[PDB]
Amino acid sequence: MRECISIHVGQAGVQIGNACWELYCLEHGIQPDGQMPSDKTGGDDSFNTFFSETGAGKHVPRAVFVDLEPTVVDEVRTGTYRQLFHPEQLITGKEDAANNYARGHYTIGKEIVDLVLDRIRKLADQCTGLQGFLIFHSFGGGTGSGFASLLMERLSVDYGKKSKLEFAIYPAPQISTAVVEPYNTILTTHTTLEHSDCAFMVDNEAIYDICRRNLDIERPTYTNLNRLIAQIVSSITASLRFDGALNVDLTEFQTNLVPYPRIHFPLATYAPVISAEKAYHEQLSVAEITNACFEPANQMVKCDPRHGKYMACCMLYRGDVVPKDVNAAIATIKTKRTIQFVDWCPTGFKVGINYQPPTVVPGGDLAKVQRAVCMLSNTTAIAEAWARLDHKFDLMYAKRAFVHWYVGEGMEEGEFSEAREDLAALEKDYEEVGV
Amino acid sequence: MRECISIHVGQAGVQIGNACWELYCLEHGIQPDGQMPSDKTIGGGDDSFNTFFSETGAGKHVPRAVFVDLEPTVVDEVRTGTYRQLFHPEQLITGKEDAANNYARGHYTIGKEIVDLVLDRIRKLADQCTGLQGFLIFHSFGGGTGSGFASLLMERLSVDYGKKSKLEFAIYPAPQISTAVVEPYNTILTTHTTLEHSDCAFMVDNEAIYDICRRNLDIERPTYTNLNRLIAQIVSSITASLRFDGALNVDLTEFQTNLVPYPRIHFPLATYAPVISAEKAYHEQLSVAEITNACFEPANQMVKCDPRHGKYMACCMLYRGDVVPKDVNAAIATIKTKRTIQFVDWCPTGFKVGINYQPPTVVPGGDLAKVQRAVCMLSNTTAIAEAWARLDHKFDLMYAKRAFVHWYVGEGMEEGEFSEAREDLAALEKDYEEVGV
Amino acid sequence: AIGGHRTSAQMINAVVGGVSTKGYRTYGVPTVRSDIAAPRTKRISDTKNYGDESDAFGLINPSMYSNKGIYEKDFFQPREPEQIKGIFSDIGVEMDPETFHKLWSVATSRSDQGQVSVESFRNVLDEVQALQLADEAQNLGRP
Amino acid sequence: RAQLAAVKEGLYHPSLPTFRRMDMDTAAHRLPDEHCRTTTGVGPADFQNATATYFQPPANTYNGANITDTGRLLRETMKDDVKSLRLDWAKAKDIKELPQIKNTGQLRFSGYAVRYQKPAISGSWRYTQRPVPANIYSRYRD
Amino acid sequence: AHGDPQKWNLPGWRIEQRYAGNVLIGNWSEERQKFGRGGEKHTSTHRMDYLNNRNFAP
Amino acid sequence: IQERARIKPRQSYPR
Amino acid sequence: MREIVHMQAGQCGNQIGAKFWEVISDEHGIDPTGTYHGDSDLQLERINVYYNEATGGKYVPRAVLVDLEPGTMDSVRSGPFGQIFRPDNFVFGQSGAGNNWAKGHYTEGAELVDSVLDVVRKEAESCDCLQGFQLTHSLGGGTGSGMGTLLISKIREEYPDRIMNTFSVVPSPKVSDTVVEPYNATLSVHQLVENTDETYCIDNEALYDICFRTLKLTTPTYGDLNHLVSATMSGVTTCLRFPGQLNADLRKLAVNMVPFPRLHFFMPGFAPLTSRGSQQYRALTVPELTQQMFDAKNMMAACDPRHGRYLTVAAIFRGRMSMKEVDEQMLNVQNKNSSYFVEWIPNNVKTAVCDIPPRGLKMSATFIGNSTAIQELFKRISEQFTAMFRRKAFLHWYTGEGMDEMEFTEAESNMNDLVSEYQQYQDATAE
Amino acid sequence: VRSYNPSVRVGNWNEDTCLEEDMVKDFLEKKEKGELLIQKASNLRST
Ligand SMILES: Nc1nc2c(ncn2[C@@H]2O[C@H](COP(=O)(O)OP(=O)(O)OP(=O)(O)O)[C@@H](O)[C@H]2O)c(=O)[nH]1
Ligand SMILES: Nc1nc2c(ncn2[C@@H]2O[C@H](COP(=O)(O)OP(=O)(O)OP(=O)(O)O)[C@@H](O)[C@H]2O)c(=O)[nH]1
Ligand SMILES: Nc1nc2c(ncn2[C@@H]2O[C@H](COP(=O)(O)OP(=O)(O)O)[C@@H](O)[C@H]2O)c(=O)[nH]1
Ligand SMILES: [Mg+2]
Ligand SMILES: [Mg+2]
Repeated sequence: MRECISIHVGQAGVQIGNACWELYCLEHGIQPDGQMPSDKTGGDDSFNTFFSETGAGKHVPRAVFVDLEPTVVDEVRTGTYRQLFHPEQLITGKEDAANNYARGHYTIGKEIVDLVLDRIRKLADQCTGLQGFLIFHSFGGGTGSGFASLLMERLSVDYGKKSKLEFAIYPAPQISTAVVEPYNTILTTHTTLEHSDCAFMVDNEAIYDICRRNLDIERPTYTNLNRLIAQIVSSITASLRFDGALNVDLTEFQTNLVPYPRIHFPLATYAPVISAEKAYHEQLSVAEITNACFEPANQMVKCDPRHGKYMACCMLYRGDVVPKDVNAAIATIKTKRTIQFVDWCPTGFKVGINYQPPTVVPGGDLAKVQRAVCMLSNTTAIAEAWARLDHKFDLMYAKRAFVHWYVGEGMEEGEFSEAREDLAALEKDYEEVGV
Repeated sequence: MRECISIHVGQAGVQIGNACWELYCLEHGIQPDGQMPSDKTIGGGDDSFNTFFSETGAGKHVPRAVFVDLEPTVVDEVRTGTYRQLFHPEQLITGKEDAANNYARGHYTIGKEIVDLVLDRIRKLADQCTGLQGFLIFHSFGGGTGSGFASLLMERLSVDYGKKSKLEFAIYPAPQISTAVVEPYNTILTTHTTLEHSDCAFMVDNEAIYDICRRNLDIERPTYTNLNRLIAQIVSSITASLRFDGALNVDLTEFQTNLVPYPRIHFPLATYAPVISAEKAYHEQLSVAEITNACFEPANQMVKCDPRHGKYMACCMLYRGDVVPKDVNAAIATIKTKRTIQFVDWCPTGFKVGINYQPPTVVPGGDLAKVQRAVCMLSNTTAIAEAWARLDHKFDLMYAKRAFVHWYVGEGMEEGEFSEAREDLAALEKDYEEVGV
Repeated sequence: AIGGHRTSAQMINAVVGGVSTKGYRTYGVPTVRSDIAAPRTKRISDTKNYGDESDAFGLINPSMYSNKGIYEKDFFQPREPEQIKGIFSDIGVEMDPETFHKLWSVATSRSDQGQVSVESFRNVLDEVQALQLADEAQNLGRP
Repeated sequence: RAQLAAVKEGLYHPSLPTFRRMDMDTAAHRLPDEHCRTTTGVGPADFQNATATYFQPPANTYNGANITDTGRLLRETMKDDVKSLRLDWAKAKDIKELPQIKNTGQLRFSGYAVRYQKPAISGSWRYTQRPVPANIYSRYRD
Repeated sequence: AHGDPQKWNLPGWRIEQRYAGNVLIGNWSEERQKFGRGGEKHTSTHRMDYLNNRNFAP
Repeated sequence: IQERARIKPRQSYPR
Repeated sequence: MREIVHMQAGQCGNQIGAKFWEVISDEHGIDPTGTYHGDSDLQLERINVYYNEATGGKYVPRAVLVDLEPGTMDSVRSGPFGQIFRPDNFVFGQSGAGNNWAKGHYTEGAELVDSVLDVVRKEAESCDCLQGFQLTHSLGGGTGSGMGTLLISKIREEYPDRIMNTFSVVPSPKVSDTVVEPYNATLSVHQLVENTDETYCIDNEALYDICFRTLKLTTPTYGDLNHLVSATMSGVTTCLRFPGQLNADLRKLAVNMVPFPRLHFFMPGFAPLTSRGSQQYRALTVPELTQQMFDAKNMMAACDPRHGRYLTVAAIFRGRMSMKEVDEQMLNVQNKNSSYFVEWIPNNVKTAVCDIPPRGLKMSATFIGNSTAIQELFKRISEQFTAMFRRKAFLHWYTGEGMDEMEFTEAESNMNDLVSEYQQYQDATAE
Repeated sequence: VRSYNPSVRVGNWNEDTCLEEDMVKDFLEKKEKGELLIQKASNLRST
């Protein structure tokens, strides 16, 4: 019954979705040529959230890989998963947006946005019980800033009431690749804040820190990080496909974490994250893995929750977990005084539990853990993370650096200041609600 | 004896005949070569073989059916299928070229070279017969062999035999669904002929059987095979009293004298219940009252005309299985005290009940569940005028511009027969309006 | 080049039909501690759920096996062969040692590492009786 | 394979699709010869063996049987005249469920009461939810 | 597409330097494969909707 | 699965 | 046993006839030797529709191979499925028409017409029922355009009761490919409107557009152009030779498509059409097949169908499918695009479902559309004709082979009458 | 409206049980005095 369509925008989105769909094929038991392995195929039907079935047992994914450079989509089309994805869902352009929000939103977007919207419409007509859209983009620059926001506009004008969860790779306070990245992040959050539903923030430096503290990896590249967000999204939408205790839908998932329409930016962490060597000398019980999700040195976004208050928390337990020590852990978390919950939210724990144990990637880095917790926090500690990029925007736009590219592109100058005023209003909203 | 001869004309007729004779062979225990099992046939009784089949002397049981179509594909499918040794291999009469949904081609050009052969075969079947109750003509109104050749065959049968029960099972077009363009022309032309040359005429509707299959049988994507299953079930429910013993047996003569108030109103409404399937079939009780309510539900009508917008004339209720007249009259009392069903004022008592002991036989490779109780509605209603008037609207829209008339002109009949047929159906409207008021 | 030509998107390798991480190791402790030792005398403390106790069905609506004693331990304790013979002779099954040894051999073929508990012997005794009655209904009619 | 109208004669179904194969059929636009809701691959004997008794219901049952004086007299008189009569323990051909024990013919035990539950129901502990004949058919097949 | 003056700027009906099949420039994703002839066996509806029901005691 | 105790019918007035 | 006699006239006619006789050879299952390497009896149940019988089980096609010069005839003899044709059915001329309607219809074509009609009459009297004659030819040429129309007129005079259907390659709006295309198009349409029962009017530019957009295919070439034509040709006569559900032959089709005798110019379409990478992912469903037929991109006639009406429509489905699904889909397409349909014909879409689709495919369909948008082709050809005729260019060979300008003028006038007759129902009302 | 088994004490169960008791009394009378058709046929087959 349950379906959800995944749209992957940008190079980061396509790579993170490659690592996502590898884990999904591993979890549901689907070969790269779409067939069930060793003709086993008792009556497992837990792939409908992510796989169709055309006629010959050929389970295609419900994914639209979009991009404007041919490079990473061509890597997908020549790689080991070339026999899984649909070739007209693997949509690519010819000229890359090149870290330019203006070029990715006004020049190259409105040439391919019609085709990708038509493909999303075809997938929506193919499915019958659609729950929402999981959009795996990155703030970054170029396609993930302009084309993703264009997708939000041209998707919310058509669908509407469908949930539109938005995974975004938020730029770190100090580690950042692009230089025009503060410009692109401000210009994409200003245009996605109104049309989005629930925008989950994930940060590369915090994933680097958790991979260096935990695991055993001294040299973590993007492969391990993207596998970690793959585990994140699997722990998110395990309840759609697997049964058990309290199950969260897209609508139950999204109407609990969003108090006000302005504040829709939660944080996603996952804290059994230890490898086999460390997992051998521990027992991973529900109470202490729940306590591990609230540590400042365990988060997947570089902002400590000490300087803020928790609005809402979603506890997504997975595996051999009972709702008794879940109650004990949540009560002792609430009675621990270091965590400060906001005063207008006495009850703030949306708990869902799934029976399916997490699947391990062969040749990976995580271990075969019995349990999993996905912590979806909504602290006001992201206010300083927004304010630091407002500071970057003010410093860059004070002397009008890097604005002549946006001026030469078909874009008007003043909506830089309009977006800056919108972000100032958003930070003022955070400061107003957090008291 | 009460033998009946089936005449399946047209592709729809011969496919419905395939389903109907499968149902008959299965419910009388005849293998698909005319032979009994020869080890479980020691049990006597059930004088039904003598009614619908016939001896070949030794042990083979050939049916009393004539399969005619002007094109030899579906009849050749019958001749090369599993029911090949069952039929006498000259009652599967076929022509050389079809009428190609043309009433003129079926009634003037191609029919008058094979109609002598088909009456020769009908004559030999009737001479084999002893006490012929009548003919059962299975055809579609859509056009061609099922319209022109069927109408001329019924003309010749009414001229030759006379005073015999010529029951019709005709496939009527839907209000919106049709598989042809000159189908309104063919329907008007065949109804003009079949109005005055036939007794009681049931008209099934493909869209209505689609609605039944999509609602009750939960078949979202049904086929003509399943439609023929349901139509064959209706035919078996009609003819079960001529075959199996029952508490109250209603044959064709009682049937016509109870359902036909005036000689031009021989157009009843067919409905079969229960039509629920397997999984949602054995969680219920299947009571006589609830199956009677299922028949009297307007959505269960298998014609696509609402009986609420009209008035009933006479309902013939054919129950099958372990059904008792006790709760049959209880259910009839509940229907009569229910005010939604309106009967006409000049018919105070309007129910003809026929109870047969034999339950319906479930067909393997079928969609109907094995129930112990069933009932067939054969009510006569003034609501068929809506379907006739829709047909006249389509005919007027097409005939205003004189489209497709040149085939009919060049293959026989002139342009005046269209006007004559339209006037005949308008008179039928006017008469139905009088009988309703 | 000195190295290969892997473009580092080929590091995503794990597909079904390869490596097959089915039976490696499952880190962590289960909720029902069915792997560690079971207490003959449980502590006053130490709420650990060692595989003893039951569900709410077994506590609210207990079998009268569980009433007045005998819990599931006494049915899957490994047991002695002469002890099982004495138990079932006291019940009054009345089999000779040839049939008892045949049933014991079948039971120890079904159950690994010898053992054969009283529940396993009862199950194989049910299988044999059902086979005999099915053979009687096979070679005879329907009375 | 075979549609339910030819094989299903009881309320119980050992191979129920559980609400999800029906969407596969409707989304793949399957005709009612490949649909799971209408067609299965169970078989006619498995529907008969889907009961959990290994006994036979007596068609129409003696309704009172305990509340009438006739019930008490037929309890009292033929109490000692029915022990010689046997029970109807299904069909050995039809049951493809009992384990294969080779000898089965010269080994006899005298004093035992036949348990009402099926021995496969009773021995569900050795195959590691409450065991039902749906689980039994899904385990002793495919 | 009848007239449609963009069809001379769609990748069909354009002059283009055609590289080899292993170069990712044009329609390589389709020109690296072949057309399909999947042989699923078919019969008529009468030969497998009307079947010989063996035994079938009524 | 193992069988429970019988339902005692409370024979109050015997004969 | 309703026989169809194939006639392929001209270079394009022969080159599409060879592909057709390959397609319906490996549809029934027939090696290029001539025997039967098949599996089912439904294949060699109705082989007599297109094939005769020889001594050793060889199946000779019931076709004739008409051209005024050996050439493409020997090419299709030398290629695969070229040794299957009977050598007697290989009539060829001496000089060639030189893409001239005058040389094809009056001077050089007329001498070979005796031999072609002798061969055709022999093949016709070798039949038993003889439903029809089908002809593939080359409007814009000289052998298919003129001598093909001679064959049409002579066989219509000989048998004025059977089906006479012409498949026809009409001129394209763009491209070019021949300068005397307006003359050879007008002077052939002038007899196609009167002496044929239905004309299909396939277009090379439309087949190019189909190959580029729907099938990718890069460089399609004439073989892939001919193969879609052959697929449509095998689709339109499916029910004659393969049994199944509700059927329709060519007489049934003609009655349900043409309301008036001078309205038999169709727009064909074959619409299971997957790309080379979407053959394993496209779920063949009846709604998607209906969408691919009724999409304007899949018309094999280059005229845009939504600039007009859809006077009558045929379905011709093949494969096991639900009749409720077919009828709801083709009622739904009418209720959606009710603007592109004439109001005075209620439900002008015929459905006809056969059981056996082409081999290697599970479901298929063959669109046939009698539409008011076919007047665009005649209007454009008339514009080109009058542009060439107001200064009498390229007319001296037509005059010198023996032809007056009055039949040029009356051909243009008759084409304008056909244009006005289609324009009458282009925007007609009801009441 | 709905009908149950006569073992269920909902409707006409008292005199349904009385009628079943009378039929069972008659059946046991024929069983004890040996006019049952089953016993006659079995004696015929045995002798
Ligand atoms: N987690 C994760 N982040 C990535 C990955 N690849 C790129 N990024 C982030 O994406 C940011 C830049 O956006 P890109 O994805 O590289 O660019 P784009 O979205 O394709 O848009 P263009 O710049 O126009 O090509 C970088 O700062 C990275 O932090 C990846 O594989 N995993
Ligand atoms: N109920 C039902 N109707 C059918 C079936 N087959 C065909 N029809 C009806 O037949 C009509 C089509 O015209 P046909 O009856 O096939 O015409 P024909 O009898 O073959 O005569 P010709 O047109 O000359 O070939 C449709 O409107 C269908 O409703 C069937 O199997 N069941
Ligand atoms: N579709 C298709 N068209 C062709 C083929 N060969 C030639 N043509 C067309 O036929 C036209 C010329 O007709 P022509 O061969 O001179 O006719 P002929 O003189 O009677 O042989 C050109 O416009 C071509 O587009 C072919 O193999 N396939
Ligand atoms: Mg990029
Ligand atoms: Mg026909």
